[PDB]
This record gives sequence, C-alpha cells and structure tokens, in this order.
Amino acid sequence: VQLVESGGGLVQPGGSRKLSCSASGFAFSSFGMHWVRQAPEKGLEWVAYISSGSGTIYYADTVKGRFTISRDDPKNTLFLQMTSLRSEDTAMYYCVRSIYYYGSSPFDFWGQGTTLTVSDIVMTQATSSVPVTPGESVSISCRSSKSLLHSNGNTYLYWFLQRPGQSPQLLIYRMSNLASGVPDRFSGSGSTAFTLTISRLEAEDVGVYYCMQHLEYPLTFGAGTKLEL
Amino acid sequence: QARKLVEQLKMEANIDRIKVSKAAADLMAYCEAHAKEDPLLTPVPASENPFR
Amino acid sequence: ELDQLRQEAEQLKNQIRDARKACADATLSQITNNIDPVGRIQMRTRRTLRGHLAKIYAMHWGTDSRLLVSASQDGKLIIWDSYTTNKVHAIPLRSSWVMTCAYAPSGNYVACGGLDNICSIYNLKTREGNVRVSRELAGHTGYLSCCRFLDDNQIVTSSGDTTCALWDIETGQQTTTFTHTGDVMSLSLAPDTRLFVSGACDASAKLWDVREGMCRQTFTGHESDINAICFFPNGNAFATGSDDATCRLFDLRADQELMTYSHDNIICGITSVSFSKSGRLLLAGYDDFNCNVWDALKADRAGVLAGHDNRVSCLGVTDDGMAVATGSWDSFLKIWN
Amino acid sequence: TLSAEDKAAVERSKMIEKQLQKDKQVYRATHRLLLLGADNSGKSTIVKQMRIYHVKTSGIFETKFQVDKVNFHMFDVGAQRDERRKWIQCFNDVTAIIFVVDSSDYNRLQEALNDFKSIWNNRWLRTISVILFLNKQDLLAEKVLAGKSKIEDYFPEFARYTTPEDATPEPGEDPRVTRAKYFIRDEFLRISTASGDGRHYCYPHFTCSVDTENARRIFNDCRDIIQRMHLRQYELL
Amino acid sequence: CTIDHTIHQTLAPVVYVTVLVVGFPANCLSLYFGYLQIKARNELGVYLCNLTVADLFYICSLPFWLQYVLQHDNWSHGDLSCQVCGILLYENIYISVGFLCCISVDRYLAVAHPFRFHQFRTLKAAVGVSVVIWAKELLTSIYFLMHEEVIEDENQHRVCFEHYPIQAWQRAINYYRFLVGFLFPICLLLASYQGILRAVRRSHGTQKSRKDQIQRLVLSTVVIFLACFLPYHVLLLVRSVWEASCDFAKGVFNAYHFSLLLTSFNCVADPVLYCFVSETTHRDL
Repeated sequence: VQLVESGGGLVQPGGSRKLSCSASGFAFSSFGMHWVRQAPEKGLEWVAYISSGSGTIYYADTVKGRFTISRDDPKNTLFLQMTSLRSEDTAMYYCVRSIYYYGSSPFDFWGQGTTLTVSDIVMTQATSSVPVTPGESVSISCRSSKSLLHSNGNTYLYWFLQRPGQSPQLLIYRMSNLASGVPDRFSGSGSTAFTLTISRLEAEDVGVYYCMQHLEYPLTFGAGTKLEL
Repeated sequence: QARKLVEQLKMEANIDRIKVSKAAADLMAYCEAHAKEDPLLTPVPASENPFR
Repeated sequence: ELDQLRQEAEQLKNQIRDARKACADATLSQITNNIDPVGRIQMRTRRTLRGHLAKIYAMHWGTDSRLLVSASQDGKLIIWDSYTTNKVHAIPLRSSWVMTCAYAPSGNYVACGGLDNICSIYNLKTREGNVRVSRELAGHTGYLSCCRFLDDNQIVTSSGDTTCALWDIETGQQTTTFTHTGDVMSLSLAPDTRLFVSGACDASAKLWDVREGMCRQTFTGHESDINAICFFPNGNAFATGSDDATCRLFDLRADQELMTYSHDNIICGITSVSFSKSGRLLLAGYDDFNCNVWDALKADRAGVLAGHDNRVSCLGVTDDGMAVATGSWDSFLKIWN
Repeated sequence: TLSAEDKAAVERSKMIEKQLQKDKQVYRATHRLLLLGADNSGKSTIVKQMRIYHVKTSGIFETKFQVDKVNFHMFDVGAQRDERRKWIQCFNDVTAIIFVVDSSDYNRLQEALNDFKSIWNNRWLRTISVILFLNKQDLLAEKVLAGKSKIEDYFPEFARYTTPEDATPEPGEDPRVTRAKYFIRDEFLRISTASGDGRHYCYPHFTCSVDTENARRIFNDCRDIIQRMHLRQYELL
Repeated sequence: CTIDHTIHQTLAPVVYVTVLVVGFPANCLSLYFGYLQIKARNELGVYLCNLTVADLFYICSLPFWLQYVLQHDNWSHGDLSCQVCGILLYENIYISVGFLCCISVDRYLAVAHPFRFHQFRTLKAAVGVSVVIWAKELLTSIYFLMHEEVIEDENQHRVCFEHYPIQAWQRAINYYRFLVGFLFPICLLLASYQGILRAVRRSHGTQKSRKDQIQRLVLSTVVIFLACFLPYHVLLLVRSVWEASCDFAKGVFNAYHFSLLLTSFNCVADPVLYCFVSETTHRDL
C-alpha cells in the first residue's frame, strides 16, 4: 500500500493549484479518500472527503466553494483543485485512505504529504506536552464537545501517531479497536471524555498523538499531545 | 479385501455405551439449563433484540 | 477366505446391533412425555436479504452473529450485514456451481466449493480492500458438499467421492482423509472441534476423530439419502435430515438412534437442519417451501417458517441464538426471530 | 438516524447493488446448458469442435460459446462418481440438457435409454427440455450398410417397425439406415412422451462427429424452450 | 336541443349494475393475482396491476353514473364530481387501452424475440411506461377540468359530460381519440399479435393442441377489444363529422350511447382475458 502525493510548493496569494495523489498497491476504487491539512507547527485539520463512486463529497467550512475534490479510479489518482488561495492555506496536505463497511478501519493508511506555502464537535487535548521515559506507561486524554457514542453502539473516536518527520499512523479506531500492525501495547477507552494508554513504552512511540472524531462532518481533530523523551 | 471392513467393525464395536435413559436425561438437562438463554424458544423483550 | 470375512463382518454387525438394543432402557419420548411443550413458536421475518441473482445453496453465520455469507449459483458469495441489510462484501466465484460456504470463526476467511471439486478459501481482511482468493484446495474426486473451518489454518471438507478430508491451509495438502459408500452431503463440527460427524448418501452418519483420522462410530436408521447434519450444542448428539422426509436425533454416547421427527402431512426431504442455542428447537428446511421448527424432545412440530416461494436450501442459527436465517431457491435470505 | 460511517456503509451497499444489477443483466442474457452422455458418446468431440469454431481432478468443464450474439455455457461433468442423483439437482434452472447418445453401439444402447429415462423422469428436471444428439450417425450408416451386426439381435421389435411417414431422410442415403436411426430416435422419443405432460419437450437431432451445425440446433432449441417458458409466464396458455 | 334519453333508463342501468357487480370482485382477484405476478420477477405483473387499477377506477365511477341515469339523467352532485366521473367513464378507458397495448407489446417482445431486448422487459421499464401512461391521465384530466361541462336541458336536468349539439372544442378531440386511442392501439395490437401468432405456429416444441389454444386466446382477446371499442369510436367519428344540428343528435343519440355502454364491458372482460384464462391462475384457485 502506497499513497504518494505531489503538486505543492510556492504559490502567490490569490492563485490556484491542483494537488495530485497517486495510489499504488490497493483497490483505490473501493476506498474513500480524504485530504487532511496540517499547518507547519499546528495540528491536523480535515480539508475534504470523496466517497467511493464519487457520490458523497464533503468539504470543510474553511475551504468550501473555493476547493473541489475529485478522483480518477481508472488512473488511481486523487485530485484536489484549489482556487483563491489564502495565507491560512500554508500546510502539509495528506491523502488518507478510508473504507467504510462493518468492521472496517477508516483512516488506515496515510500518504506522505505535500508542502504548500503561500506568501462542529470540538476536540480538546488539555495536555500538549508530556515528559516521558522509556519503560513507563502513559495515558493521553481527549475531550469532546458532544457525545461520540451513537445509538448503534459505536463511539466514533480515532487515534493517530505522528512520529517526527512522518505521516500520521492509525493506532485506534472507534475508541477501542486496535489497528493492524500496531503492537498490543496501545489501548484506548472512554465514554465525551477518552484516553489512550501506552504500556511498556518503547523509543518509537515518541511524537504527537492526535484524536479525531467521525460522528458527523466536519471531521475535527485535536491540538495534539507531544510525547518527548 | 474385506479385512479392512472387519477391522473397522471390530474397532467400532468395543465401545462404552451408556443407557438411552441417561442420554435423554443429559439432553433434557442441557435444554433446561440453557432455556433462559434461547431467544427463539424464550422470546426477547423486543428491545434487547437487534432486529426490532 | 472371502466367505469367512463376510461371516465375521455379519457376526460383528449382529453383535453391535444386540449391544445397541440391550441399552434401550427408556425411550427419549417416554421420558420427555412429562416435560411441558414449547407451544406455537410464531417466528416472524424481520429482514429480507435480496440481491442474489439465482438460487442459494449455502449460508453461514459469523461468530459475531451479525455477518452472513451466502453462496448462490450466480458465481457469488455475498457477505451481508444482518442488522442493517447492508451488503458488506460481494465475492465473485470462478465456479458458478457452489454447494457450500463457510465463514471462518475468526472472521478473516470465507470458504466456498461445489462441482469444481475445489475448496476455495478467500481472505477478507487484506491490506488491499478487495477480497482475494487465499488459496484453492484440490484433491477431491467428487463434488464438494460441505466445508467447515476448525481455525484459520485447518478446514474439513466433504465430497461426493465418498470421502471427507482435513486440509492444512498454509500448505494446501490433505492433512488427513476420512473414508462411506455414497456421496457425503453434510458436515458438522463438534464445539470442542476434536470430532466431526458426516452424513452420506447411504443413510449412514459417521462420527470421526479429527486428530486420529479413523471412523469412531457409525449410525444407521434412515431409509434414503442424508442431506443435512448438525450437532446438539452439547456436542454429544447430532441430528440428521434425509430425503425420506424424516429427521433423526442420534447420541454418540448411546451409540444408537434416540428419536425421530416426522409427520404424515410432509412427504418432502429435509435439506438443511439446525439447532437453536438451547437445543430445544430443531429447525429443518424442507422441499415444501417451508422451514419446520420441531421440539427436539417431544417430536411435536412447534412452528413453521413460510416466507419462501421456492425450496428452502440453507438454514442457520446465530451463535447468540437471537435470529435464525434461512435462504431459499427464490434468491432470498430471510432473518427470523 | 444514521452515523456518517453508517451512511458510507449504505453507499458501499448501493454500489454493490449496482454491480449486482450489471451482473444480472449478463446472467439473464446468458443461457446455461448441461451436457450429458457416456464415454462412447462423442460429447468431448462436440465440445472440442464447438469451442474451436466459437485442474487434474476438476469436476466441471465450462465451454462458453456464442450464436447470433447470444451466449451459451455448456457444463460438462468429468471428475464425479457414477452416481448422479444429487449434483443433478444443481441444474434445475438450466435452459436445456444436451444428451449425447452413440447410436452405433447396439450393445450399450439400452444403457443409454435407461440413463435418458433417469434424466427425463427426474424430479428436479420436470420443467427442463432435453436436446437429444444422436451422435455418430456416420458410424451407424457404415455399420448398417456393411451389415454384420443387426439391431434385431438387441431389440426384438425392429422387425415389426416401419419408417414413420413424417420422416426427413437425407439425400442419397438408404432406407435401411433411415429405418435404423428413426427406430433409435423413436425409442428415445417414446421414453420422452410416455410422461412429463407438456412442461418439457425432447428435441431429437441426428448429429455426426464433424458437424458444424450443432451450435445452431442448440440455439434453435433453446429459443423454442424460452418461447414456451415465456408463453407460460406471460399468461398466453 | 330537446333530446330524450330512454336508453339511459332502459338499458343503461342494467349495464352499469352488471358491470359493477361482476367486475368489482373480478378486478380484485385480478389485482391480487397481478400482485402475485409482481412478487415473482415478472414484468407483466406491473401491466396487469395497472390495468386492474384503471378498471377499478372505472368501476368506482360507475355507481355515480348509475345514480345519474336513475333520476332521469340529472347529475345532482355538483359541477366537479361530474367532471371526475365523466373523465373516469370517457377518458379512463384509454388508460386501460394503453395498458393492454403494453401487455401485447411485452408479449410480442417475450415470444417473438426471446434472446434480445432484455432491458425493455424489466420492472424498471414497466414502471416507467406505467408512469408515462398515468401522466397522460393527469395530463388529459387537466385538459378536461379546463372545460366546464354541465348543461341544464329543457326539463331542468343537468346532463353530465354531454352537450349534444357537439361543440367546437369537440369535433377535434374526437379525432384525437379515434386516431390516437383506437386506430394506433388497434394497429399495435394487430401487429404485436400475428407476430406472436407467427412465432407460435413456427415453434416445434409446443403441441398442436396448445398451439391452437394460444391462437384461440389471441383471437378472443382481439375480437373482444374490437367489439368493446370499435362501435364507440366509429360512432364518435360519425358524430364528429355529420353532426351540425339538433335533428342529427336525436337520430344518433341511441346508437352513440349504446356504443358507449358497449365500451363499459372492457373492464369486465379484461380480468377474464388477462388474468382468469391463464393456467397459472387456476393453480392458485
């Protein structure tokens, strides 16, 4: 599974630019695609979402109208066309793979991101930095403005880890379920208030931990909890 | 030729068979023990079930 | 000589019959004549799963009691969300003549097979989003009638070559073979997974030890082909449906037939048998377009499922016992409570 | 009502439904045939010379051909036991059963008649027509002309048999071979018309090893079968 | 224009009473069997159910007409019930005509061309053409509600949907009814059949018995349609080209209304011809 991205750089304000994403190694047609931005020092922010079959397209309130999303399934390439660029649109953009069926793991694979520099349920992470040492157990907590437990019995909270100079990697989806390829050390639990517990910590778990809601669009992230040695 | 059949019959003959009364008692015991956990035999309160 | 061997076999069969007859201390019907009847079970359809092009032969409930796999002769398995009727997966099959399907206990794999004599295991949870053929198991010289998963790596199959086989998955080779003088039609695995009973087209059902590989016990009594077979949840009993329009419940420990379920108003063979969670209810699909729910202890027809315009081919009860799903030749599955 | 992931799952189900409808458009327009016969019968030759013109233990062999822009799937059975009572149930919805019989073998002609009787009177094929391919007509012609073996030694009703008036003898072929082949066809058609009412019909055809018209006769017979099915379904009879 | 209506009191009540009594139960069993065909993947079920619904609408409208002809042709039910019932008695028959034409075309496609046009014989196509046909009602019904048709005669009776000395908005819609509604449907029926009758009598699989039976059924259907509708449309023409004075209205009144009453037997013949004679119906009966 590989999600390479391209089409970013220096652009003068008020211009336009198209971002492309080449997917190779998985069935692109059956996967929904997401564009998620991250400012150079701030956290993650969802930009757009296109569904399988291109029948459900959602945009963030800050990009709606002036951004459009599209896909080419035969060419296996995602596109985000952006017009009327502003200073707020200086970020690394990430392509995110997310399938939706019973038991599926959305936001399973993230791309590599492209830098573009120009010249609503609230997720609160009250803790931004945590001093940690290897071998200990730490718990990262998030809060939600609205209850994420739906009537179907699913609490739609997602956990991501952004290691230094790397794309976010899914850890826990739906607040309890472990992703594929993450060690059993990670565990998550919660209710409006949540937590992510890491036991027997290793040196590869340092980074910024983000919590994301998926109960209703727009998908809103948290500030992020940085774990430094 | 038929030696395999004879050996199979001999191996299947010397077994320990309990009385059919004890078999019926065991089946009844299982049914009565798990009766309360059978939604089809004992209907659900129509709110715990996932199809209504 | 041959005559001596035949005489010895006849003597051994007579000895087995006498030993079985010398244990009929009290018939199960006589003992359960005192227990109360379950009454009329007015089961009702709640979800109709439609989308199959042709008739369905096999269905299997997941361990989660929410995901179904249904095999139809349109070359398709469909993995249904029972709760929401949503179609989770649609797996095309390279052989359209499918007679069996199995859903792995872990939920990671599905199985299919039919007149192509191959047990195809499909991987559901892959890094790519598509369902891929994990592998194809070949070695049977007859049509594959039933397949069941011991785990993600072992699968037991029954074929029309008068043979069952336990297969390893990582190495697609018959770990062991089980040798019935007729087409084997149905398999059922004991809850302990260490044994399995198989019914064949010789009115005989054989209980096999999976590890050792030899026929532990054999049971007779039917007058025609055995088409379906299942275990009582205890693991020490099993029920068989047959083309002689009768169901029969046997016990391994008693090593003899316990009880028979039949009515003069039904003259069609049983095509799919299943037990409720308690074992009090024995559900049997028939060619009369119905699924009859019997009281397994009283031989009293306690309910009828009548929603299919064609013959009921497959039938299965969830792990939690909430619902019973029956799929028929009318291209539909129906979920009942 | 529905969560976002639930709506996306519903969308996935809708796309699966769309693909299933596209596949139904193909399944409805594709006709499935069941090829039956014996080792003596040249059904393998028919398969070869019909696939040309248009795994070790594998029990099914699918030959897909096309006539007048309509698709057909013959399904030969080649790795199954002599018993047929059960897997035949899988073919209760096929358009036709193509039954190939070696007319030359007088010794095994009764076995062929018994097998055809089993197929015709089967419970699950009560609404399924049989296209009867009396193969190896050239061998039968040679055998009857160079007369050493006689049908009267196998069927003691050939002496008191006359060629039916509604006969279509091929040009330049003797009345003896016509009498023989029509006697064989009449045995098969007598079994066919002894029962079955009008739900299914047996279509007889005198075929040879190298005939190129077999696909055409299958197409015509299947067209007639579908016509009868539509007459029944659309309330015309 | 002093026109007398004694046929409306002698033969009309009988006809309406009979058509009601023998058609309301008939076009309910017919509807049930059409629904049964709908349960199976049968395209003809949509057409049968729609035809039965149109007939049921005609039957529903019948009691008002019976009451009307009972009181010496005096529609004492307001100026809108008259329009509705007159539409259901005059313009509603063409919905049934279009639906039996749909049945005939579907039969021709299924019999004469079994290997093609599989798209056109789906439930989606059937409901699409049914929606198109019902649009026409809506869209003709509107046209008729545009005009106000209640005329008080010499005896103060309010005749409904009938102005004898025919009007200028008539004499042209009657041409439309004849050309599109009789001539085109009868041509469509005589082309769909005799194409079915050519596909049959060409097949080598059905016996001569059944082949003659199918021809008899087709001939009965076509002849019943003709006997029900041809006199009415011929008289519609005869009244749209030679009617200019009150004298001709008195002359042709009896014939025209006899033909109109003859059209009322279509709703009682349709369940017989399209649902009762079928062998599938006999099994579930």
